[PDB]
Amino acid sequence: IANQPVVIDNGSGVIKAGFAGDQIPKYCFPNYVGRPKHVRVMAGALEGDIFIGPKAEEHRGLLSIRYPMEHGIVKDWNDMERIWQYVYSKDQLQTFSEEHPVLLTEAPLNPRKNRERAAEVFFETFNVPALFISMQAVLSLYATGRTTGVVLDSGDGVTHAVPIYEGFAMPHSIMRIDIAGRDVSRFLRLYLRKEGYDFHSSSEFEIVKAIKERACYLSINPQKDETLETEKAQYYLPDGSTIEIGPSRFRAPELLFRPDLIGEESEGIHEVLVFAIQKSDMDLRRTLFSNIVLSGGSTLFKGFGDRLLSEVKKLAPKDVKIRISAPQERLYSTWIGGSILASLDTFKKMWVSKKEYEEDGARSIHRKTF
Amino acid sequence: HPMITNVAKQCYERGEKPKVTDFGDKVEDPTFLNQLQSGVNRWIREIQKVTKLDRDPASGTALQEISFWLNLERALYRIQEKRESPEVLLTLDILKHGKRFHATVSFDTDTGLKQALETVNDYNPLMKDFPLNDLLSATELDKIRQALVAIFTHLRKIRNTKYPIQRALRLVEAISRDLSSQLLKVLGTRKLMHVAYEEFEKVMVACFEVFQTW
Amino acid sequence: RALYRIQEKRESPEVLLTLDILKHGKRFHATVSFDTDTGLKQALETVNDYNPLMKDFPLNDLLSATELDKIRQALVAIFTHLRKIRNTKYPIQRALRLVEAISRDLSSQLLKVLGTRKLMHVAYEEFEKVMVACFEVFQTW
Ligand SMILES: Nc1ncnc2c1ncn2[C@@H]1O[C@H](COP(=O)(O)OP(=O)(O)O)[C@@H](O)[C@H]1O
Ligand SMILES: [Mg+2]
Repeated sequence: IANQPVVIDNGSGVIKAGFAGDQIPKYCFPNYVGRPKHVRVMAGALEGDIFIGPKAEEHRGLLSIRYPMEHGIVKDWNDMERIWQYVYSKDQLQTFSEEHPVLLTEAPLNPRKNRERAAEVFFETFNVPALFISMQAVLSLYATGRTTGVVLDSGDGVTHAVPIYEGFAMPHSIMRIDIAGRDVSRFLRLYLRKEGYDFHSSSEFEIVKAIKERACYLSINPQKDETLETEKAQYYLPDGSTIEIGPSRFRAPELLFRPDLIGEESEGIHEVLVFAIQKSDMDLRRTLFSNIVLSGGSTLFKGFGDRLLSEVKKLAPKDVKIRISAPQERLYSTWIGGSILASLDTFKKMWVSKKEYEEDGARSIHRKTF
Repeated sequence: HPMITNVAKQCYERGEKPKVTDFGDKVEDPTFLNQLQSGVNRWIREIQKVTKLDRDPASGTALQEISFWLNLERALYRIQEKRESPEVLLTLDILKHGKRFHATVSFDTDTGLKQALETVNDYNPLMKDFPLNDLLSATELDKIRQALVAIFTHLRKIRNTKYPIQRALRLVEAISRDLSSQLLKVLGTRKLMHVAYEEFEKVMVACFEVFQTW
Repeated sequence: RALYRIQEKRESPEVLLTLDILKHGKRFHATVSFDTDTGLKQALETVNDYNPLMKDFPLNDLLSATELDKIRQALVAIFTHLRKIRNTKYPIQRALRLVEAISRDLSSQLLKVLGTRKLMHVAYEEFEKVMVACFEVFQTW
């Protein structure tokens, strides 16, 4: 027995937290730690060397930004502990961690040590009554309400196509690549450098991320738009200066469909989806093609749906209906799924209890997650 | 919860029943709902402290067992009354409003109050008219035999009462212990030394008639 | 609690109006000193950081224990609660001094219970039972 479970979808880009049963995640904030890089000289300056959440965004020019997660894998565990502490602070969730079961999310095919260390942190440092490390794609499909389909979740750190049959994620058909929104923004930074506009600072990488979110689109025909004269839309920087983007506007999100633009010999996002579908059973391929669900932030590019549909039709067999679903709540689909799962009474039978972790350890999460 | 108590006081002063809407935006406050749910968890713990009670049938006399079961029924009905009170129902309704269904479903089922009430009511026919008061008050061998026959005539009603066979057997052992104590006390007062042998034969005839009835 | 009371007083309209009036008169000495030299922010941070360890300490169970098994269980609870120090930023030397103090309380409680036991008066087997219970308490420690 414990309080209402707390859902924490910890992405590489932004963490989304709330209590189970809420319609949307009420507590969303970027997943980075900001530390001041300048010299504090006077009394009355900003307090604390660690800035997380909207306090980091308000003073963004003052801070060096560090991302703990990279490609869905926690690289700095002290920063991850700080961020999860902030999730429980008086600014977010206003509650003690010793009272609420947690439903953490983890991207598929992650390292085992990542899940083990996450459970160790959540059971030792935060002393949670219970824990359940879920997978993002199956939760997104639960949020959509369907039971069978393919979830092509493309987040900040990792993109992956996961087919689910009657609620069970087929584990031998999961396709994953590490090219995601952060890679697209790094590519955009490189192209802006090739256009004369140079950004170095970790705080200016957030300006590059904003440029990606604001003025970038996917052209239906890359070669046709490539040869034509560009329009050079102008973007207003935070300081008031302007920059003319031009060809970098559409070649930056092209990285999702062509990783070879950065020398990676990995599949494209359309190839990820189609190979996940074609690696599954021959009986399920028709219903998997007829049920494709987009998710994550990187699926919000202008013209993403039409471009992916064209690519999948190019790769898919003929006489097979293709229906890519792009719900409005793509950013919070996986969190809404975690909230739906945690509301059920069956979730009581799913979590690893605190005593179970105390007596077993990593094996408890290893059997219970799978 | 103090806030629920204050709102109940306010709505009773107006001569109206309480409602979820009387709290307004406080129903959407996550901290308030978390406090209510923690209180409901505490209530579940306290109710489980009572509904999980049991007593070893070997230890203590049969009167102790019957008193324990009757008091268990008396406390379970009191808890059932307290669960239906306006304050508890209002707390549950508020928690249901915020989609905190875990607390409400647990309070319905996890308490075990329904199972405990069903079992204690199933035990009711045996404890309702258990006639050991006559035996414990009996001071003559004829009255002891009559009380024993009544005790077993009442134990005849165990067919339509759920009871463990081993527990009923230990209860019969307790009845035997009480019979032994009563016979010892009665025969102690007879002062066998100050009376003749024919009355001794009568007394032992009555005692062994009681034993054959047993 | 006292620091929370002081903070609540600081946010009251009277204090804010006084500081605003002093700012409008360019009397920045008092306002800057009030903002910085109080130490209220650092004290609030420290006590709030320490609160999880101090919140609901089970020391009373050790102080109210009158039997050796109860003392052992209270010690288990006390050390399980002291394991919460990781979440805080409590000084470790201060934690060791707190452990010293908990040892002092354990010694006092054991002395009280053994004084009620009257060890030398009772038979030897009862003495051995009390001794093995006490040494189980020490092994638990
Ligand atoms: N409207 C948008 N257009 C393009 N990219 C976006 C948009 N909104 C968010 N993003 C990108 O999506 C990423 C966040 O996606 P999200 O689903 O939060 O990932 P995660 O699963 O790691 O939480 C960010 O890196 C951001 O660059
Ligand atoms: Mg995600």
